[PDB]
Amino acid sequence: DFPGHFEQIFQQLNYQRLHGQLCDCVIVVGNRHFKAHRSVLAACSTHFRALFSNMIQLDSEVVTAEAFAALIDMMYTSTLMLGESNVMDVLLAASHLHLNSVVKACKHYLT
Amino acid sequence: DFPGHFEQIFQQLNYQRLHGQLCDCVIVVGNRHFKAHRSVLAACSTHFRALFSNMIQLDSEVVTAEAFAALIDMMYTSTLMLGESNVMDVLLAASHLHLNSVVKACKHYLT
Amino acid sequence: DFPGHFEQIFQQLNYQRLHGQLCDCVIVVGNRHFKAHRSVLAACSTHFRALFSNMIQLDSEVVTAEAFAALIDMMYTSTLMLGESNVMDVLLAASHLHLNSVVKACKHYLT
Amino acid sequence: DFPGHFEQIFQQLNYQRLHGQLCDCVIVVGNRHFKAHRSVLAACSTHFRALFSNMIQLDSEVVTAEAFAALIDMMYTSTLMLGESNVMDVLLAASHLHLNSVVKACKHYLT
Repeated sequence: DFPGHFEQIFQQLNYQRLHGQLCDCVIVVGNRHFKAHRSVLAACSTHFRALFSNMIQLDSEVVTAEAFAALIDMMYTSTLMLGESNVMDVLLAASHLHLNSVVKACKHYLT
Repeated sequence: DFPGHFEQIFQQLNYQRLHGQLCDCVIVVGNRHFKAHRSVLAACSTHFRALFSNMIQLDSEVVTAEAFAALIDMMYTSTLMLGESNVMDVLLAASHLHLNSVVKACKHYLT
Repeated sequence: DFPGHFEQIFQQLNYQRLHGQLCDCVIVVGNRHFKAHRSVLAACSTHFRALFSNMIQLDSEVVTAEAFAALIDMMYTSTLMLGESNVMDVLLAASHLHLNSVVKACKHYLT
Repeated sequence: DFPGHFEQIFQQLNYQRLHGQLCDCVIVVGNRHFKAHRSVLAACSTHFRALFSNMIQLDSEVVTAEAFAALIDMMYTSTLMLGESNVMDVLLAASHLHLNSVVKACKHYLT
């Protein structure tokens, strides 16, 4: 086994996302556009996987731009931090996108 | 202009659902099976529409059987009454299923 | 209550009907094929409920293609315009299909 | 922190790799075609990042089909096991693709 392999892969994927490198899709929330790779977005979110199987619009009231950005960062880094976004918005956005690990953790801390 | 036409249609669809008539799909939550029409579930929510486009297995932890039963009753009757359930579970299930009008109503009353 | 919910659902169903999405039956009138959902046709009238208890052929003399198109549009829109059809044709088609609200309106305006 | 998140993501990536879903490239080794995600091959290798800056032709004289299959399985599983190939074949293929963790493991065991 190669511990650390996946972390390096995700670090490179985060670089690519930040610089738009090899990104094959764009998600639009409100007036913000987020770059993403279909293979990761679909692998993490069942809903996105169903949608893919180039621009995807999300409801701007259910999923806010700040909660979305935080969820994407978590998606590629395993670290979820907010700022300009609260717990209720990240919880509902995670539910909307079927990010079950996030939904379970948020439910745990909210209760 | 034929007011009430949609009410009679939904009443008949609900009858069919209760008796398992003309039902082309089943949703399984935990160990409980809910019969449903593919076109109604797809019309009610973007997620079901995308998934359909016979048996669908839902995560029983995120969407409980009671919340699902309440949401399907609402979908076929327009009224969402609770029982063996509460606001937090009906809201989380509505979010999971993209029942945006339910999510908005629940956020309104929860806050 | 959720006013506008049913109108949005029917608008989406009409979209599907026009594009042939998630349609489980075809009605043939004369030399034209009209795609439709079994659950909606059955809900609108007991004639189809009995018939459905893939393709249904209607008599071309009793129900003309224009009257059928007008009524099928009504079924998903609540608006029934004669278009190229005569009132006698929409009357007879409505009677054959037991669309009693249409039959009543036609009788009202036969003079 | 969400332990196990990356493992589930890679499990889904490997599933779709085997089924060829949502994949944007094919690597050809000898006369065998291996479907892959450009974002993952590039993330794991500087060489692929340069190459992608649809179909990639590898030199069958150095990168054999067996070594390639083993290395792609490693990339999508974290566990590298020999198949029909021997250690030298895997080392040479890892070197060609700059999969440094494999090159180091191979040198360790060869020494």
